[PDB]
Amino acid sequence: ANVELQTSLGKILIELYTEHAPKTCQNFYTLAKEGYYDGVIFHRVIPDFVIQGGDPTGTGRGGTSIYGDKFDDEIHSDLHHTGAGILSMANAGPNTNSSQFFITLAPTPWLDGKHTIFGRVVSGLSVCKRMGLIRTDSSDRPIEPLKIIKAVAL
Amino acid sequence: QELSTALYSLDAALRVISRLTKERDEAREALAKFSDNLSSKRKRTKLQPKWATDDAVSQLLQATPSTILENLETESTTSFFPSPENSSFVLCLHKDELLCLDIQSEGSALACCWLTSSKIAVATADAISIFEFPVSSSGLQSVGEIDEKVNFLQAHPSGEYLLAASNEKCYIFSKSQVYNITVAQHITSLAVHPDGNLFVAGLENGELRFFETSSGNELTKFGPHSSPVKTLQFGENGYWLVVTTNSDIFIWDLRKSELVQKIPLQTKVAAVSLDITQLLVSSDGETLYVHIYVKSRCMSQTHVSSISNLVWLNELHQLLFSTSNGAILRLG
Amino acid sequence: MFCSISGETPKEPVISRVSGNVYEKRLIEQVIRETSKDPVTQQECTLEDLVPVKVPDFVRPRPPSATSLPALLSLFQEEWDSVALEQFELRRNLTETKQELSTALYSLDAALRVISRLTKERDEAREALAKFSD
Amino acid sequence: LVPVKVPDFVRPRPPSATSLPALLSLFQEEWDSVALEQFELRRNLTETK
Amino acid sequence: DSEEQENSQSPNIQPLLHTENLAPAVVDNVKDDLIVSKGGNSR
Amino acid sequence: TSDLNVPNLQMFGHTAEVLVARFDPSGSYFASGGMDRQILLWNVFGDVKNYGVLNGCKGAITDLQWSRDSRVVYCSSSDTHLMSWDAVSGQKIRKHKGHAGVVNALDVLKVELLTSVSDDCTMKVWDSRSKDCIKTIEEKYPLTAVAIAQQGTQVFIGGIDGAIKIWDLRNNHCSHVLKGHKDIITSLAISKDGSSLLSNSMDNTVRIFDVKPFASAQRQLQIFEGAIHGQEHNLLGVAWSRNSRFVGAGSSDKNVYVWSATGDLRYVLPGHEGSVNHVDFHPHQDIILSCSSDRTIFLGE
Amino acid sequence: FESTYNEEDRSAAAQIVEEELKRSGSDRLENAIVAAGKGEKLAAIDVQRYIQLKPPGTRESLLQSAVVWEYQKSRNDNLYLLEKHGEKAFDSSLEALEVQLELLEKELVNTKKLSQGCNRKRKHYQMEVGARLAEAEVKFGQLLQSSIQCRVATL
Amino acid sequence: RKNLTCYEFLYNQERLALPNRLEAAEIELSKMQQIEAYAQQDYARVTGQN
Repeated sequence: ANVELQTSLGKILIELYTEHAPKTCQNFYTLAKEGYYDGVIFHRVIPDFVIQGGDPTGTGRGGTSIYGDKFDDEIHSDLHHTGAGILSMANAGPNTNSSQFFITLAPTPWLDGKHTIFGRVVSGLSVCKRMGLIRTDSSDRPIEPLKIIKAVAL
Repeated sequence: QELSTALYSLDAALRVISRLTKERDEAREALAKFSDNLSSKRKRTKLQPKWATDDAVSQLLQATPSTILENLETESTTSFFPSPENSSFVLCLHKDELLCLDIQSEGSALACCWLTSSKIAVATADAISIFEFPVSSSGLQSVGEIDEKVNFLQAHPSGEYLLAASNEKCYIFSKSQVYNITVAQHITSLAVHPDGNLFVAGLENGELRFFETSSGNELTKFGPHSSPVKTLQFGENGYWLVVTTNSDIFIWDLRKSELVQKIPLQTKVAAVSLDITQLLVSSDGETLYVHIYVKSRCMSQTHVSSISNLVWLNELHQLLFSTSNGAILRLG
Repeated sequence: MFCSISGETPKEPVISRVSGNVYEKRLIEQVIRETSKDPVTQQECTLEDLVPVKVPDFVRPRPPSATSLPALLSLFQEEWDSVALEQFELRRNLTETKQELSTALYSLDAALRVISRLTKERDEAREALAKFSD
Repeated sequence: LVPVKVPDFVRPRPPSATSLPALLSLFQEEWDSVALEQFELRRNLTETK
Repeated sequence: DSEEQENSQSPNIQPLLHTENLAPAVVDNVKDDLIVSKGGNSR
Repeated sequence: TSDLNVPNLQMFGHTAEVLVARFDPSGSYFASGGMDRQILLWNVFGDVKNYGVLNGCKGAITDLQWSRDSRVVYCSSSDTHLMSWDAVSGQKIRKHKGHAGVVNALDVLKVELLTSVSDDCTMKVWDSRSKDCIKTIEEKYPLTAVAIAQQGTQVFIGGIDGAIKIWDLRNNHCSHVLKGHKDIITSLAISKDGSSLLSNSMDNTVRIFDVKPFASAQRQLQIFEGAIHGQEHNLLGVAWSRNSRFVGAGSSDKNVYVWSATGDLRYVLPGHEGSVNHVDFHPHQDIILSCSSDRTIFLGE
Repeated sequence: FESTYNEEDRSAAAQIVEEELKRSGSDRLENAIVAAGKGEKLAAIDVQRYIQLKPPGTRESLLQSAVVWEYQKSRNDNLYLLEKHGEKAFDSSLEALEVQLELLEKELVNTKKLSQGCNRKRKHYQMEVGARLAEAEVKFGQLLQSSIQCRVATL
Repeated sequence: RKNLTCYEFLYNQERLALPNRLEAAEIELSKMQQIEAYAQQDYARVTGQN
């Protein structure tokens, strides 16, 4: 399990924790295979908190997984947000994960509850460190479109 | 593609059937709880007034009074062939009430047949002897052959091919022999459909052996009855059938092969034989009742002493041709 | 890569006009010799209906042991047997599929008869319910 | 213009010398190889004669 | 003694005619609804 | 999901709050009126433009009713009058007088019979040519809304008491009340077939009752919450769909409410600038009409 | 279809169907010959005794030695010809293999997308019709109750 | 392609069949309305004394 993310700033390399959480990575793998992520904005960027993106509409809402609407997360104790670069998913309820995700930039020990952790960025961390310094309007949204050109799975 | 389409149509229709039966029975219970709180043919009126037309005792010998069959010629209803227990096939003419032909062979004859040429007839005996003995010649010309009693006799429309059934689950065809040892169920009732493409044969265990005449392979089993069913006979108009058992008279349909009419009688009362004119029907036994077949006790004649072994309908339906085991011949 | 008739790899593939499908010259020629038509479309076809197109050709890499020798005759017998066994499997598949189709069709016809009968019983039952209500 | 109608419905083969048209091509290749050898050696035979 | 082959295989993908659909049937409607609403903006 | 050129159409006009806007029975035309003492006629399909104005009314159009012929219009005015407007020519046909207060509601019959209530605690039935009230019913508290049965002998009048009165014109026996409400009944509407009544009341509950001679007690079918009424004591309308399976209502909380007649909320769509006086459904297609006290009327699906 | 059914209902309907069924009722000549032969496997046999290398004997030993020599020369030529180019042909075969693999998988995913779309349109249509008939039967039952209560109430 | 063609045929058959079910439901609905109309006319003849 390995996915290259040709983002607009640079190159993001991610390895998926299939051994830890298998269900939440299969959808990502087959989703990189289909590659409908082309031309998708990184709609949310909070300095030292997250970079969220992955919705076709670009309004910060929606995005369909292979299951179509939502699925059930799997969490276990040894998963933690102790570092800066953990690739996790996004949700808006008890079990409401959608196609979007984000990358951590700081230890967030308070966020390791209802929230699933499913990635660790092995290379391209510099890119996320600069994403933390992006022009942002009043809402946590970059002014210019922070698209992802294209993504291979490998 | 055709197989998958057919299979999926079966599944869809199966779901249709499932829901259909489900709330049908629901509504049946709902209603049950709701209501809690040829111009020449004789008419029904003339046939219902039938009574005794003749009193023949000289036709059958009184030394051994017993009969097991009665056959009438289609071309001449005056000729009657009651099977006698004196091991002699007696051919009698109603006009003269005399034994026109006597054929002598050691067992009581159980069945007889009559042709349409007024000359060809066959008979069956308990000695495993079936002979097509012409009445005009009064002698047996052919032999049909065992170690057990024969349970049914049949013949092809040509009149020479012969089929017989015995109680040992073996049947004799006059150029093949198909034997079924998986069931080994004895039979008591059988007849030949006038179409001749297929036939049915009731068995002792209640199942019905329905087989094609040309192929000679059983393709249907109807087992809703208990005890040996005495007889079964197909009609003539095509969609009238009749069955009887050792305690009711029931009517069937050839295409559906399902019950269409039931005449309930007491257990001790057992029918013997049935006659069809699909206009009118005749029955014999402990309780004699004749009912109209087309329109489903309408007739009650008790002039036949002893147990009536057979009943036949004569020409013009003015009177019947019934015989008994008391050496008596009463015409209805 | 595979001729649409036998699955063989056409070194000289062709495409038709009424129905463009990859086909091999010799087999369509023998079909024309048998019946001067295309069974794919049930239409008349001529020799010119195919157009010789350009292909890089399929390279044919040789097994570890294929250097003339009786290896070649053993392969002769083996492929004889293999295509013939394929033929047997496909013929018996014909027989099984047709008999199963006949059985399924009979069951489907009986299902149609019983759904009609049951529908009629529905009509009398519904009318009986409605007429009880008085 | 003719788009590609590759999918079809029939069962392909390996593209090698393991199919009978391909195998028969190798048959005739062996035959013409020994034939070419005979050609050259018969030229040499007539020159030597 | 029943015809298991004629029933299990018959209901193999017959249930899937109602099961496989429910996965992608909750995908197109969600995105279409969001696109229709948010294309009209918050107002 | 209809023949409209646009899914949503804003209608601009009038100089004050619009109080009523009713579809033609054919479903091809409709008119609107309000506090500007004017009636505007419209075209449902096409460019959706005005083809006539009905001037001459000396008061606010509290309510109006289309005629089955789709040729004459009856308007109720706040100035104790009831005018008959010829739609195709625009002249005064007749002016029915006799009330003693603001005429709140109006309804028409399948036979040329008009009915109305006013603050003088009276109900009057009018023939289309009699120019006088042929029958008059006197109550103790002012009446607010009427519904006439298409068959033509029962009339349902809702007023201050919070109980619907059913009056038989011929019988004059009134010992049958549809109790259940606790405040002012703003509007009443009869189902298309004539079996169910839609009631809206200031006690914040939109309820539905059955209209049959026989009942199994507790004639109340169901109630719907959410539709709230403001402090202006407006007369909020309710509507019956063409199939009579979707019931509609307007609320003073800037909400248009559509229910499935089974207690399940279906539409919650906002979009109004003020209290929405009237709501109606198209008798052929799935169009919904809105009419708010902000000089504007909304089109629907 | 939209419904909540147990498999026992399916088996009961199937048993009813079985009961009602019971109540109601080219090839060439060489290929045919070898087929009737090998229908019981009967693997055809041909001489592979060219490796036994028969010791000095009659002319058969000479024939085997000569044919083995010729086979060896042809084998030399073919294998050296194979190693003239190496495995470039094998690389091209694998590349064309992955090309066709991808071309197939593209149309496979297109087909499953189409099937899912047909499924969803079907499920939508069944949902709307089934809801309509559900309210229909509910109002039918209420109508039956109303009719019977009215009829008894008239008395 | 098997299940795609099967889905096509079943879609065609369902689009053909459902109108018949809807029409039968409407017909029985109309009859049940007629019978209830007669019932309520009878109760109305009762109601004339009210």
